[PDB]
Amino acid sequence: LGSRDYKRKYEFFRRKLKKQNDIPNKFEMKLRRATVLEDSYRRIMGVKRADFLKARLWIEFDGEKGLDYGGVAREWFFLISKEMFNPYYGLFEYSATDNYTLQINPNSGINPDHLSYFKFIGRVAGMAVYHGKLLDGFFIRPFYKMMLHKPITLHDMESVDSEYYNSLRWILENDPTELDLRFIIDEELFGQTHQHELKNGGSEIVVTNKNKKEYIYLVIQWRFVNRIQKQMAAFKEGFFELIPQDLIKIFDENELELLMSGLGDVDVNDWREHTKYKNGYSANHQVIQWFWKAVLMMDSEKRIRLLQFVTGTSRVPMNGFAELYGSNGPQSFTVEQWGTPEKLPRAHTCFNRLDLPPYESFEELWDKLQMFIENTQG
Repeated sequence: LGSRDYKRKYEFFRRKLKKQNDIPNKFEMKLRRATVLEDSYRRIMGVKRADFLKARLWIEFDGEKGLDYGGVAREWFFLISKEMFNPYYGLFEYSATDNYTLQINPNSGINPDHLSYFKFIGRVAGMAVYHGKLLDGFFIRPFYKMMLHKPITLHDMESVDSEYYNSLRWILENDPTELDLRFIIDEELFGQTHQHELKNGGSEIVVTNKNKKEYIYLVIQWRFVNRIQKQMAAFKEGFFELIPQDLIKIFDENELELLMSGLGDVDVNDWREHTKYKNGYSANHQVIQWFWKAVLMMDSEKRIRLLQFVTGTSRVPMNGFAELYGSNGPQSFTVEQWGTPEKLPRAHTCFNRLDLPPYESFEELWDKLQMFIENTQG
């Protein structure tokens, strides 16, 4: 009973929600479909005080009247999602792993008003979660982490830059001494020569086992959180104008994606037949049987969470698991035999692959599996 429950977190969220003051009866917006994006923007960004946006949504597409408020609302959220999350506009780009999932584009600053647009996006997302509606957008895991104001760590780089991720993993596990590495970008490792110092005089100082974490931190800051800082802060600003920051920290990153993008169920047999196996794992192998038994018995949220750990997101592409993409090119969902039983299973999002040991019992496999889907670090 000391274990996390998503539905409980959700209803608690709801009860804590709807504590507010001086909200009018409704929020009026008249839009034309083709023009929706630029139509919504100046409307929503045009409010005197953000609280108005919390009122029941009254939306009318192209002057159409009388329709069910829920229908027109969810339709609008869908359309406007389709518009915002298109990389065409230059605001967002695709993750290293895998494809459809989005991360912010560091070059979004090309359009000088980009920050305003990010703030707008935050606002409408806030409306989506506030009114209990659904965003069709899906984001890189560190996005959700940054929303919760949580520390960004090496593994989080996995879905940002593959090269950076692998490089920094190697520099983590292996001793940098023999490579004469300094506190500056290394084109040998990172494939780009702009090379500039992370710390003053950095070129002269040598990275060691001692200076490891400092260097990694600086690199992570400069590559990701620094250039993305303004955009993300605008998003969080617009979003927190609706949903309280202290409030949502109830959720971890996965459950948060489940909050914004919603959670559906997942076709099991589909996922099963489209699953590929490695290192001598038959579908008839005992450990595999047990695995799918476990996946079958666990609820929706747990399955989706496992998906989030393996694929890198909660979204299964429409029309099956066969269309599943990862890293560079299309990759099915794969399970590989690795390591000894006392070790926990690991995951690789680039390959959409789950490595698990030959557990000798279904009980053991179960316990280890949930211990994997429930992330408690050590």
